[PDB]
Amino acid sequence: QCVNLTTRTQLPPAYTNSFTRGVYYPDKVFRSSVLHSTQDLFLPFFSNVTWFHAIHKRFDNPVLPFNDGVYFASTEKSNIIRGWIFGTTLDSKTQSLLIVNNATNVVIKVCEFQFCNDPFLGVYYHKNNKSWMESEFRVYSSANNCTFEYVSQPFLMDLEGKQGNFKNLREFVFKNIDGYFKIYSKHTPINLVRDLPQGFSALEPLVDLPIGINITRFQTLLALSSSGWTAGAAAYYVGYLQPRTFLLKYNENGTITDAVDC
Amino acid sequence: FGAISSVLNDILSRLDPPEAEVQIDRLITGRLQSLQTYVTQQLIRAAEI
Amino acid sequence: ALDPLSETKCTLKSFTVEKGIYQTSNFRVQPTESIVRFPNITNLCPFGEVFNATRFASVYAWNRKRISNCVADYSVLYNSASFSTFKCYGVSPTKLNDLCFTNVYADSFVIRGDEVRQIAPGQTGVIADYNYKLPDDFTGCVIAWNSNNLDSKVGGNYNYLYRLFRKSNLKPFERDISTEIYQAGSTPCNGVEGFNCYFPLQSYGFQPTNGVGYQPYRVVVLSFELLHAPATVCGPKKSTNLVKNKCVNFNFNGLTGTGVLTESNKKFLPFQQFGRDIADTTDAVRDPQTLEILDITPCSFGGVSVITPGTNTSNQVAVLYQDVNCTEVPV
Amino acid sequence: DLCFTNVYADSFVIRGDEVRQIAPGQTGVIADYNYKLPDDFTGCVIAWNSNNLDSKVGGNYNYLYRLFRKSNLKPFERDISTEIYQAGSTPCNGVEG
Repeated sequence: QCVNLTTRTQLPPAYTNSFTRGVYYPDKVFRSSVLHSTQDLFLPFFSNVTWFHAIHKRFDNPVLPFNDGVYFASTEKSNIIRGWIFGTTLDSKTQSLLIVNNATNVVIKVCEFQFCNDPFLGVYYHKNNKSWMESEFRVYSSANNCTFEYVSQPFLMDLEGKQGNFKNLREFVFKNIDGYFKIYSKHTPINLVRDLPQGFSALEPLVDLPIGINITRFQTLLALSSSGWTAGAAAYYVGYLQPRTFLLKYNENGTITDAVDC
Repeated sequence: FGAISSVLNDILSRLDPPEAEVQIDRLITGRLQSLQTYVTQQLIRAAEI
Repeated sequence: ALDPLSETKCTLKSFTVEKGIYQTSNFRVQPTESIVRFPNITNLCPFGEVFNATRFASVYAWNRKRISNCVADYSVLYNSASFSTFKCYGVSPTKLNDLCFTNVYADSFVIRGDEVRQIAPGQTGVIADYNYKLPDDFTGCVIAWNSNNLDSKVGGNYNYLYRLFRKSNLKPFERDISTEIYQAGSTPCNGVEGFNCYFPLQSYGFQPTNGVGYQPYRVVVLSFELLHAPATVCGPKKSTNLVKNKCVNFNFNGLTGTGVLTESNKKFLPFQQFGRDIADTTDAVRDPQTLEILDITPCSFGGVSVITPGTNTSNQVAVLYQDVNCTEVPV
Repeated sequence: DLCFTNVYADSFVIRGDEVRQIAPGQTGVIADYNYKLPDDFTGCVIAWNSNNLDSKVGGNYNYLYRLFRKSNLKPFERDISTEIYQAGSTPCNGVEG
């Protein structure tokens, strides 16, 4: 079961300036207080990123292409984004990948699905016991063939919270080279209204996984009866990567402190 | 220098003694040329000093 | 090589050498022993669930199971002579514990004792063309052991049965689950029973009182494939004990070299494994088993200066070891 | 037009399918167990089938080749030893096991 929620306010997309964002560690070599030049795919400084948000009237989960790795930043409260879709054609014609950062587990797989037009999850709002219980899991229509699945330790994370300033600045960047998928991540306690901030920070490597498939497009997952809804306030930004050359400054403690676009 | 890798060992640890000498030849040619360029530079500046 | 004076004579290509100082014989501490290190990589592949499983299915319904993302120890199955045969086809059997794959597929079933030779690739027969076929350039291994005391009864276990009637020969790794009553003749047929219309599945006489060749044999087929995808199960990363403070030669996670190992206090980032120089030489390695910082230094070297007077005057010579505190002179 | 100290004529009979392993620097069971040629080689290789000469329908089973060895062999080394090779980690004695 999966239905199409339509009741929204209609708005055009927006752009934002990615000032100095989208740097990471491309390797595992340690340096201390070293200036070193490297050539690789990055976000060039002072480019434009696409800005999307979910408010109250906005419930925006489009389909976006994944080429050369993409940059995904989110300023959020109460963890509204939960999942991620990847695939060439996303509809059992080519094998495709799923991420769910569930309230209990984290569910990680590559299989052969037929995802819906608007997959989403729906958590109920204050259903007489003051606790938001998750009830709706509307992702796929089937699961035909599978090659890799993984589920980790179950854990606990909140499904409730209302703040006017988004606290979670979750930066992610995803790459796929020769079947190895690299996810670099960062969480930041942020105090900002509706913008992406100014600053410099690299991203540690979080996930490296050898699948070996082709990906063209992606989509994320947002949290919420089947008509009429209330989605928590959140905002996110989407950017692309290009081949460039950079310079990296390593400090005494061994951390990237600055980079220079060439 | 157009050879397979910059480690002597990795060429030795992956290829055959009927094969690897071509790579080693490339390595010693490039490094030897750089060294001879260096001694030219230093000897000219020595004349200057 | 008799004395340093002869070394100077032999490198200046003369028999008399005039008074002065000469630079000859760069030396080195000559590394003494081997070492290999690999992580505490104990996460094994389930060989016991595909070999020491309590029951296999029959040959018409051969069990296929894929193994990936673990450590495979083929040796404990290789050295065991408890199995009736081990016929590997694409790989030399000693290379199995040094070469490795990107996928594992295992097909376990039970066949007759005399039918164990049709499992060879490209062959013909009842099993080889009616039940399970191997391709002409098959990559894998076929492992068989008798299990007459495991799943054979004196009454006759007729639940193990094979395929006797089949319309066409099978492509490799195909499964014929159909029980359609085959028309071995040209006459049309229907119903449950008819003339020249045999049920395709025909029973084995697995009893322990039958002779050799008529006993149940558990047979498993490994159909791994090579050099086409990123390797997912490898297994054999053998490491020996850790030594320090001597010139050795090492293998740390495929990184081979020679030198001396020292405790260091550099602050590696937890994902960082190497630490290199301003001009890019590896001198900082995190030990794969227990995470600790190892400074790598190439053990000492230096040229030898020879001071001589005139050979016309004397043959008594002196040796300068340069840039070396002579605490370790002899090598 | 050339003159030599002496020449070696080395003769045998093999299966045809393995003929490619005769070049110096090659590998494989023939090249690595029973016959090995050094890589400084200066001579020629010559092959012809003798299918109508020796190949009998009953089977020419005096044609043995060495299929196991503990180690590789030197160039221009010839082995005749019929001691039993052990493959598994189990040591063996006597003749068969």
